[PDB]
Order: sequence, then structure tokens, then C-alpha cells
Amino acid sequence: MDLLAELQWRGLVNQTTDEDGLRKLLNEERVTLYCGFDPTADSLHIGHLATILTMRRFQQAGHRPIALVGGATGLIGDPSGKKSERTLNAKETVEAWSARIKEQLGRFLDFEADGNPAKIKNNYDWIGPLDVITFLRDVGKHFSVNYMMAKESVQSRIETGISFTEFSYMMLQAYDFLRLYETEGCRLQIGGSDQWGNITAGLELIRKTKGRAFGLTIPLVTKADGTKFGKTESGTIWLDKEKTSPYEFYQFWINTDDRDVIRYLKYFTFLSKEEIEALEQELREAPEKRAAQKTLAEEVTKLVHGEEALR
Amino acid sequence: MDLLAELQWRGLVNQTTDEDGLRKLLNEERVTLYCGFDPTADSLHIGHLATILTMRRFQQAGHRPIALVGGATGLIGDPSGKKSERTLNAKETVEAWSARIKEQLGRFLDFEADGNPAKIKNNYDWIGPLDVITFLRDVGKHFSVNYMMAKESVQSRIETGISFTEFSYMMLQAYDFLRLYETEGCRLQIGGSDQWGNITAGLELIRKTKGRAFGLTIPLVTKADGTKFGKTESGTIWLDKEKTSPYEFYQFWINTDDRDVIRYLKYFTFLSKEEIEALEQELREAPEKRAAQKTLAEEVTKLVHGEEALRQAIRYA
Ligand SMILES: N[C@@H](Cc1ccc(O)cc1)C(=O)O
Ligand SMILES: N[C@@H](Cc1ccc(O)cc1)C(=O)O
Repeated sequence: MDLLAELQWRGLVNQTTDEDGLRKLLNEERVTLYCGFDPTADSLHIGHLATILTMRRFQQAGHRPIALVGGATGLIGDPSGKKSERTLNAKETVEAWSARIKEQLGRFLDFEADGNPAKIKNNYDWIGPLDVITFLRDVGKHFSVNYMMAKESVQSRIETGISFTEFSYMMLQAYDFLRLYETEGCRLQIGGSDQWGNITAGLELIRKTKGRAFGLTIPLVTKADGTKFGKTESGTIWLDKEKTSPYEFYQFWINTDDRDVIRYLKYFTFLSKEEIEALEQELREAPEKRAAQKTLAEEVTKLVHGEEALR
Repeated sequence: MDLLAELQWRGLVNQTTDEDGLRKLLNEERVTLYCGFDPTADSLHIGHLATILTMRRFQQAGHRPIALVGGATGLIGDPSGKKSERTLNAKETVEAWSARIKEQLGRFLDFEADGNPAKIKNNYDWIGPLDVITFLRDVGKHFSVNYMMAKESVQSRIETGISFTEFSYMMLQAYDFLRLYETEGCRLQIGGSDQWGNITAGLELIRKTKGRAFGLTIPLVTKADGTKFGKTESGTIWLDKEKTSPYEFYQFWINTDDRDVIRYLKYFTFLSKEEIEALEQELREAPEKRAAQKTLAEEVTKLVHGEEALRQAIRYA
């Protein structure tokens, strides 16, 4: 309501399944939400921040976040937002990564709060042991191939080609949505824009199987200059302080372009509406000063690296 | 070689991937083949005979038949030859059906032979335990959505609607082919016409997985009147002498359409060209003796039920 509006003011809402319905749920109850992360590398990078930070905004508003590490789905591969078929990673490799990603995630959430402690989950737990028979009958039966073919992630690759492995991926994330709803009271799933189709599939699964849940997507981070975000010439800014140092990390933020800066304060910091506007005024009135950028860099660096790393 | 030539002669060959290549293995080796049967009911019916009597003709030629009972594919359902989506049977049921279907295959094959005893298998054994992830990584990666989409069982239902469940069936029958190939030297798979799609998917798996194997299908059983083969007023003709009695059974056969009779002698009996021809002359030459239909009925009744039963059916009839 006020959280949804704020998110909205912050430009963190791309699409929602039912705005009026979610907003009433948010204002009424303590909502249990989830967002999943597939280990595709040994580190999360700045492109995952928006989604994590948003999970934390919800925790600050009193909701209960569940970050999910795709220990199983990571072995399959999401065609979502990918232009070509991907090579399969080794279980041993995906396993190692999971562990690393599980650690990063945990820096952003509160596992001790009362009322809404966070949780970190790995879908390997419930998919790892799923046999083919049960999957096909219990999940598979509820989806038509048509339904499936019309999803962007598949519709996008039909000229290129897609494997049955990657085409099936959405049933898996559909299943995670259903499990978490069943065991955890989860009624909201968040994700990046390309996740829309996987999100609406999970929802269709609960609906055909039960009879009460929502989806919301976060817009991709944009560069006013029309460039690509997190794209340096030292490559990727990782949240792994040994791949990308605090220095390096902090320097990245400080060099944020004036045209981008405020948008970035809104997406990435926990500053108030009122605080951000000040900064806006100061950029107008005294940009040589570069106050907005300096705040951004300290705020983000603290969040990702801690106060010590800030020093 | 000769077995092909005679299958061909009996009109039992509808399609084969590589005749030339197959005729060569048959003539050159003792081929291990398989045919699958899904328990969609407690008993097999006469729609099942052509494939079962063919397995038997192979075994007679000296190859080794493997009949697989669809312990696990029976729980998924094959869209092939079905114009709509089926209801999922329940495990306990399907399993009840498999035990029963396992006993009927057993009478058409020789487990005793020298060189090629028949074997009966149940795919629940390798699929019951398969996990989603191995399934999807190890099998799935090999198949494009395009390849699956061009199948007739799918193309045919894109209108009426097909679940991902029935969509995926072909991966399981393709996996059976591979499994048998690896563990039993199975190089040939047969089935009725509608299995053509499922048979070729099996060979793609193997080819994409190994780098050797064949498929053959038998034509669908027809009636010169264009009505449905094996459909009574009573329903279906079962192979279970407790669903359909020997008498009921026998009667079904003596009653074949004159037009249908020689064709059926070819598909359903172990008589010779020579003999078949005879009965054919008899029928042009004296069709009221109903010569043909009698042999047929006697022949199929003995195969399915034994002479004691034939004795009896001949009696109360
Ligand atoms: N598929 C998503 C992550 C994800 C994994 C599992 C889930 O249940 C939900 C989301 C991605 O590729 O980023
Ligand atoms: N699908 C076949 C039976 C079958 C099952 C498993 C196989 O591996 C092969 C064939 C049918 O419906 O008759």
C-alpha cells in the first residue's frame, strides 16, 4: 500500500499479478515472500542487488523473506533471458557455488528478527529426491504444451532451438512456488523481469492444484546513457570481496554518472524519500560537489561489505 | 532375409527404418528384440495379438523376444493413437494390471528354448527409481522441442490439447530402447503403426548417446467394411478366458467377414503360404462351407486358450 507505492516511487515494480489484491495483503497481513537465485558462478554480482535489496525492503516493512538457492534448478538451466542453449554445469561445481551464494545472501537478511526472521532454502531438498513418475503426474498433468510454448522464454528460442531440459525448467520453478506455498505460507514471489513467465507458471500450478498468491517483477537496471549496468572494463563488479575489492567496488559507485545517480539512490539505498530529494536539490545546485554519488558509494558499500570495509 | 520376406508376405511389415540393414542382421545374427505393452486394463485384447504373434514368429526364426510390461509408462499414458487426454490410472491398479498382463504374454512365448528363451521385463525397474534431474540432464538434453513437436501423437492433439505429462511419454519409451540396448543387446524394437513416432525417438536417443539399431511396425488390423476391428456389441474380445469365454472367443472368429478371412489367416496363424493359399482356393471355389473361418477360429482358439477349450467351444456352440 505504502510499501507498494514506495517501491513504485522507487521504480522497483515492472509488473504485478493483481496490484489491488497484493496491496491489501501487504497492509493487512505479514506476508511470506520468496525470490530464487541460481548458482551460475561462484559469486553474485551487482545485477542481483536490486532483487536482494528489495527482499530486504519487504523485511523492513515486516514481511518474511525466504531467499532460495537453486541447488537443483542450477543443474537444468533457465532459458529465461538467455539467447542460446546453455552447457550443463557439473553437480560438484553447482554444489560448491551454492555454498558461496548461500553466504552472500545471508548478508542482506535478518535471521534473528522476531515475527519475521529470514530463511535461506535450497530447492535440492525437494527436487533432488523427486522421481520422474511423480513429477510428470503431479506437476506435469496441470500444464498444456500450448500454455508452455507461448511463454517468452520458449517463444524466444524456437528459431534457435531449445532442449526439452530447458523447456521443462519452468515446471521446476513452478514446483518451488507450490512447495513454499504449502510448507511456508508463501503467497508472493519476486524476481527480475525475465522471470514473469516462470512466476505466472508457479501461480497457475497452485491454482489448478489448490484454489491465493501473487507475483511481482523488478525492472532491469538502466543506464541513462543507454549503456549496460555493472559493465566496467575491469569486467563484472562481484559482491565477492576477493574478486572485486571494496576499493574497486566503492570506486564504481562514486563514478556514477550524474544523470544516473538519483535513480540509483532510489533502487539501491534505504534512504528516505525526503533524504533522496535533498540530494537531488544538491545535484542541481552543486554537482561539482558530487554529494549524491558519495552517499551512494558509502551506502551500498556498507550494505554489501560492512562498516569496516567502508573504512 | 526370409523372415522379413514372409512378414512382408503376411502383410505384417508396415514400416522399417532400414530394411536392407535389418534383413542383414537377421540373416547374420540372432537378434534380441522387444515390444512394449502398457497395462491400461486387466487383460490384453485381440488388438494385441498381431504384435505378440509377430514376436513369436521372430522367436521361431531363432531371435530372442523381450516383451516389456509398461509398469511405469502405464502410469504416464501414451498419447499415440488416442484422440484425447486420458485420466491417470492409480499405481496399485496399474500394478494389479501388470501382474495379470505378465501372465498372458507368457503363454505366447517360449522361456524354455535353446539359444533364445523369451524374457518378460517391467520398465518400473529402471524408471521407478529415475530422478527428475538425471532424467532431464541425461535424456532430455538430447531432444529438441522441435523434434517432439513434429511427432504425430503431438501434431494430432495440438488442437485438442496435450499435457506436458503425455507430451513427455516418448522420452520414457525412448529410454526403454536405450536401456535394453545397453543391458541386453536389443537392436530391434517392434510395435503397431502408431508406435512409429516413439520407436524413432528411441533410435535418436541411442544415436545421440552412443553413435546399430532398428525399428519395424506392423500395420493396424482392418475390416474390409471399414468398421472397427475387435469391437463386439458386448464390447471388446479379451484374451482373458474370464472376460471373454472360449466359446465367445471362437464365435468371434468363425464369424469373420469373407473379405477379412484370408488376411486374418496371414496375421493370426502359423499356417503356411501353401496352406493359406489352399483355403483361399476353397473360398473362391466353395464359400458356403465356410472352410476358412473354421481353421482361423480353430487356430486362434488353440493358440490363445489350448485344445481343451477349443474342444468345449466347439461343443456348446
Ligand atoms: N530461474 C531464476 C532463479 C530461480 C530459481 C528457482 C526458483 O524457484 C525461482 C527462481 C533465474 O534463472 O534467475
Ligand atoms: N507405448 C506402447 C507400449 C510401450 C511401452 C514401453 C516401451 O518401451 C515400448 C512400448 C503402447 O501404448 O502400446
